[PDB]
Amino acid sequence: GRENLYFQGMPGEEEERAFLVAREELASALRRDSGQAFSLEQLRPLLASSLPLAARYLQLDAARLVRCNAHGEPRNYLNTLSTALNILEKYGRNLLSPQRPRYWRGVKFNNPVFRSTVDAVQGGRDVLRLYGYTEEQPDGLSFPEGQEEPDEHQVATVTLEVLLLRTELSLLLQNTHPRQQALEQLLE
Amino acid sequence: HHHSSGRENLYFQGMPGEEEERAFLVAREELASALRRDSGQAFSLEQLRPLLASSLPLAARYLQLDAARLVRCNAHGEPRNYLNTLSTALNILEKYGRNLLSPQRPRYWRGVKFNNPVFRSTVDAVQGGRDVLRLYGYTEEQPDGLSFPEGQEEPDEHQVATVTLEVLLLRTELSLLLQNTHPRQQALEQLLE
Amino acid sequence: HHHSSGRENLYFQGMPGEEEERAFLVAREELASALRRDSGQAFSLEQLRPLLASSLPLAARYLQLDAARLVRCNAHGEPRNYLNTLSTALNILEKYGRNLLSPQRPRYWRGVKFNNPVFRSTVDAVQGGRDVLRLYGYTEEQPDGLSFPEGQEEPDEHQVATVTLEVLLLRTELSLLLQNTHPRQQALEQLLE
Amino acid sequence: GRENLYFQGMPGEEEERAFLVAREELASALRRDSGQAFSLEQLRPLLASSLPLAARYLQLDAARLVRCNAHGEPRNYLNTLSTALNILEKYGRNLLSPQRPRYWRGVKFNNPVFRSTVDAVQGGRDVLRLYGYTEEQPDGLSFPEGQEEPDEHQVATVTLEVLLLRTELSLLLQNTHPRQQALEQLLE
Amino acid sequence: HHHSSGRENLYFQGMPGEEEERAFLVAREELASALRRDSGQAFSLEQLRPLLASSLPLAARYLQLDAARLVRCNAHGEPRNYLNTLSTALNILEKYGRNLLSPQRPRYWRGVKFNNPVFRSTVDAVQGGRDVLRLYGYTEEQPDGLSFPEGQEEPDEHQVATVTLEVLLLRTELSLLLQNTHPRQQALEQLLE
Amino acid sequence: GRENLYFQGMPGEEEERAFLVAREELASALRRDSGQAFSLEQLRPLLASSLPLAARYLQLDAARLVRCNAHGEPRNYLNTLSTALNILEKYGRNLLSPQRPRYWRGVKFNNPVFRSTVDAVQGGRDVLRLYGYTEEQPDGLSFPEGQEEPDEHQVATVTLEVLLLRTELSLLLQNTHPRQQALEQLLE
Amino acid sequence: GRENLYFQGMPGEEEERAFLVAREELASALRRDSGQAFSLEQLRPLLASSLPLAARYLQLDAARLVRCNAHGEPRNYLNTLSTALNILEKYGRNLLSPQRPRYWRGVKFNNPVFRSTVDAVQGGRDVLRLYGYTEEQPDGLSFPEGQEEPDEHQVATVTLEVLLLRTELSLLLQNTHPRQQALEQLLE
Amino acid sequence: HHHSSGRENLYFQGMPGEEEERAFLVAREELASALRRDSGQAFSLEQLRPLLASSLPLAARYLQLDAARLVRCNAHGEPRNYLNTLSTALNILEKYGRNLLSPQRPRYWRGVKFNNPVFRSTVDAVQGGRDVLRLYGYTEEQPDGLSFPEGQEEPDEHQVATVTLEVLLLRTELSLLLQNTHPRQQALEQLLE
Repeated sequence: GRENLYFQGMPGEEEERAFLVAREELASALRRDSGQAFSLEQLRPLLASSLPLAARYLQLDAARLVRCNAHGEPRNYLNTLSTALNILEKYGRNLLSPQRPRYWRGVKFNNPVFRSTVDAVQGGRDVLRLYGYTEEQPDGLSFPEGQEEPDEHQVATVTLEVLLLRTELSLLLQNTHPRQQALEQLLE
Repeated sequence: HHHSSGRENLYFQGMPGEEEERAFLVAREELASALRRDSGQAFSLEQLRPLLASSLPLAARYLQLDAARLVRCNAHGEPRNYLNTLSTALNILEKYGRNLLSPQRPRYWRGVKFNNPVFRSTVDAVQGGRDVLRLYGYTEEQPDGLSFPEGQEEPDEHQVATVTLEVLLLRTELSLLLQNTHPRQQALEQLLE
Repeated sequence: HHHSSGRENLYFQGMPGEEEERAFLVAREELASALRRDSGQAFSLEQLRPLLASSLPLAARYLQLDAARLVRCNAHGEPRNYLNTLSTALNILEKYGRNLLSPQRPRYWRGVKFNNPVFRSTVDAVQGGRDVLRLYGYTEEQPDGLSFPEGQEEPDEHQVATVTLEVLLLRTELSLLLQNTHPRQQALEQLLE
Repeated sequence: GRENLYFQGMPGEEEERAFLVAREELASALRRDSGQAFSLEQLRPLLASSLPLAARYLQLDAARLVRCNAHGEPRNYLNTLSTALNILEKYGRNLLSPQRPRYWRGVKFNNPVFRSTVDAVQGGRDVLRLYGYTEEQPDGLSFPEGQEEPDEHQVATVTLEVLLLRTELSLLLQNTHPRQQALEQLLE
Repeated sequence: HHHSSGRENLYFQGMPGEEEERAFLVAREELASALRRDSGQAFSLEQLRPLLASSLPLAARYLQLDAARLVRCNAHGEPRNYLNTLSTALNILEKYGRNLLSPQRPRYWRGVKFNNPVFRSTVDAVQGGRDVLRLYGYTEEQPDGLSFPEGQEEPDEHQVATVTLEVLLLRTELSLLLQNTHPRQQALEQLLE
Repeated sequence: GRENLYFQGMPGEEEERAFLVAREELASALRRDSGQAFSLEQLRPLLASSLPLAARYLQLDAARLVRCNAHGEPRNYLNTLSTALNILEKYGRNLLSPQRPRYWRGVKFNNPVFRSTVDAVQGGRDVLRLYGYTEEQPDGLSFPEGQEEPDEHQVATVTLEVLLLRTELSLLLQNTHPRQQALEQLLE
Repeated sequence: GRENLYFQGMPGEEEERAFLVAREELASALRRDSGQAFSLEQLRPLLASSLPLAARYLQLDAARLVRCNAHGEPRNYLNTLSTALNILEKYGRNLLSPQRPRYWRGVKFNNPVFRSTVDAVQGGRDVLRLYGYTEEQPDGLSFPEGQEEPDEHQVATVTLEVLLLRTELSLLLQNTHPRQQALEQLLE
Repeated sequence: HHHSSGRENLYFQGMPGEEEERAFLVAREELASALRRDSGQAFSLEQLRPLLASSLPLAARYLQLDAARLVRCNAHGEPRNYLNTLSTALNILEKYGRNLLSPQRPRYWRGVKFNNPVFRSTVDAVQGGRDVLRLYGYTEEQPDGLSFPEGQEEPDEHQVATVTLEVLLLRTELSLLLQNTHPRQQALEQLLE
């Protein structure tokens, strides 16, 4: 689309450029409209990529999220982990809203949605840290006092990766994922 | 493929053993936020009734507005009458609140004059009317009227939205009483003490 | 200077001794009407929770949809799993409903084919899935699939809105169960009988 | 406005033409947007008129509504009667909506809003009759079976007169009505 | 990656040796179509000037409206005056046209009464005023006024848009004359014969 | 409307308060939407006022505009003067636009619309001065270099008075003005 | 998207179903908004398909359009043929507009855009025939008198195929087409 | 009851003996302003043709863009071809301009890289392509590409709108040439010198 007019050519790395450009395109679309839904076809460059997990998820520790939460059958762990990711995706999008939630600056561990979704997976809390919720309280997790606003680029990057990971996990539950062994790439 | 988990609901602390209260407070913020998005936002009965029908104490429902005093001290004659007198005041007080949230505030938003004819006949017709203006930010009292502090450039959006919501809720309550359709059989008595 | 008295609330009969039920039914119509105004209308948790949190019997909450059967007969393994399996089906069933309310219906709206890959893996994955399609109007069964009667030019808007609302409510319920935030501690058990 | 370009001249009846034209203008504005609010200045030709009550309210039996419900002080009767009129105005506007209420065809006497507002005044039920709710049941009042739609001109006329009467009653409670003895014109 | 080739421009026949005329006629249809899309559409000077600045004969520019007669027969006194008198009439005649294109026509759109005070003082103040109404469809003459044929359910959209456009163009012309900014030095004379 | 909730009461000056409040209301409506049209009924408090010309036009020297340009019959002078006012009203409204004309800072005497409309009346140039075009060049008239923006309240006040004066002059041409001798009030 | 919920499964023909479903999806999107632009990623199922030309273009005689107009180098013929297709695409879209061009019923051979674009390629006229312009005049080509409206499904099918063919021809000029020898598939 | 007198037309100096030029310049500003209001604004043939059909010299029509050089220096082979090659470049150059007017600029708007694949194949395919980027503000040349000055926080809206308009006009011209519908019989030759 647009970002493609500005990203540097990458001779001999055409598949990686295509990835990097798409990522940036969708990051910008989230910043323009945080409530926006993306189609499978819009995500395709990011889903079909042969690139390794370490290079597709730059912020999000996807390896530790799946490996540390593969309890029982894939059908079990997968449902739990995508319920957490769904909630996490909302935390990210909400931070890019033109009118953020009044109490956007803090998440509380005792919060009823949080306690049973995000906090049901190891690595969940870390993801909020990636959004900017970097300060520890006994009560929960918060943005630094002096930070007046979210880093919208950081938020969009993480939000995109969260939604991407969830999408991947959904196509596996469907038995519909492009990469033939995408679970084995994530689990080992 | 999304979970049903609200929006403000994600940030408000848990309140174990107080789930109806928490649900009320979260619904309350969403309506306050909606007024901040659009100062002219109208709310339907179905959006307000779940807030009004909760069994909570009055002190739990009305955090800024002193609803007890507004009802009790103006309970002159029959409810058929003073509820209308009060509704009229509350109605005008809501406009004062919404106007402060408007993208283009009234030129003269900084002050309210006691000899203003609408104010005189509606809001100043009831005890507590001035206090509500105070809650919006009209805290500096001249003999001429009430005004915002000279130094303060803007109203406090959150505070104003809050007070405006509560003004609106209570007027809804009085209005349901007038229609004998308030969901709580004892709603008036609770307001009188 | 208006009274707070709803809209559909003005036409529904009184129900003395059944005020919570009546309030639920009125809130239910408004959401159904909203889907008819806009087939893509999203509803917030605060709009749906007051419908879900009522103590009413299941037969009082679900007038068209057979929610008991949908939950009970597909309760295979652990709720963590079959609630997701059911949610996935309900989600797709909601799209079928909304699509029938769309100002431009899918070209092929008149029929659903059993070998359709989305249908096969989602809706046909659960008992009761076909019955729901039947409720939308897909009442004529070929061996190929289900379809609307040849003679019938349009879907029944009210019926479709109704069923789509209920499909949506139940999926909200399952979703609140998955999040351990359903307002009723016994909500699952009620659905299982 | 617009209707003024079409209404016939009325030599020697300039004040009555002005009334008739305004009425029609506002009737049309209700038909275009049934949820629309009118300002005191928009209603002025209809409020300031010296014309007699019989000629300002053509459908609405305003005389019988005020005279039959003047219980106690004006402050009392006036509040009750304007609460009824407020509800009646909603019944009218709702019938001119682009998506009418599902059960628009019938009003039920046991309806909780109806029972304590409209049915609190003698003449209340008649007003619904003027909207088209002409068929009697023990249960309530209904549009004839064969009538597929409201008469939008009849509905707008009555809706306007209802709102006009209520507005008048409001300016008296305010002690703000243009005609010096508008209550005496209505009560005798 | 699209070619710049207009829209109505794709359907109008070629006119070799008459390219400026054809371009005028195509621009004319687009503005007529725009009035049909939105009866309140305002047009800027830049949209109208290219139509007015063409060297075409008057009979080539005004296909329905008899602009010659409107200017010539009402040329009483000085242009400073009668151009205003004419503009006032044309202005009202444009409202009559636009109103017939409105999604909700004036209740009384079917007839115009000669004793109507606006009509009397504006449109009936000039020769040709009635003829223009005739062009819109008010073809049946009573002694009371002019009206559409009883049988005819709707105005002719295309005809009305056409006439309304021309009424508008000419009033633009008179207005440019009043401002000494008409692009043609001889524009008045052309209208007088 | 809204401004009425804030303007001070004026015991014994009810007709002047009504004027002052309406003026302010319409000034604000111009600032919200500079392209907005006003109805005769919206202008009525400002047209029907018995208040003297000196108190109805506070910025605009209406006396000098009409008296100095009454050439020939009223029909003549009136048409010329309302053509000037129409153009002047555009200069005012344009300054309250959310995207002002690129060259809003300067008006040029040789400008073709200006030369034959505004500059056809004595007092025309002064009106632009009232909008903020206070600096003299041989070429035209300009806003001071250091002034980054129009005084939107000054602009709205003058714009309103311009439109009001033009409206008055239009109702006289119509023989339709509320005050029986409004021309004599303006001309002497 | 939506149409995918209704199209019949096609065991052993997954690549053809994917094509057929996408086609129908985009046909519907054209019918909803005839002025709408499609992205390369939206067209991908239709561009990347290994399916034969005869099965990708069902109405549009793509074979005869390219083979009969390969004059000179590909760079030449390709530019000419995509200029024709661009114009043809407008004729199709215009027929699906909510307010069709006034003279939509007829195309004239002497029309200046037509004469030098569409009529510059053999097969051009046939494409209009596919839109419904089936009746021959010496003057041009027209819809049958009795046909009150376009067949919006026929129009959308042809419009889509036109835009698809043009898109293909554009990616060849770019040297960017997915199929390695897409010109050889079209030319022989 | 308004006069037809434009908007930008009220501020531009008079130009006696140069009325067609002045009218062109005023129409030009309005389209530039329209791009500033909405960076995605599409313009119809009828809005652009009156600018293109004027007899003015090329130096009078193209104030920023060096249209002569763009056409002349890339006139390789036949117009059927190089006009397409040029149109493709101009098309991409217009996106670069509009993107700088967007309410949310591309994250990487500050720089254009010469090895960028779209740039390489389209804009860098023609002499003058880089100069146009320079006109938008990409004035600092690295070996990597072109970029805005580090210090400059925003593009120059007016300049960018101007250049983008001209890029658009010329591409319209080339497009009319390709369709043999340019209003001036000699339009190509004028561009070649």
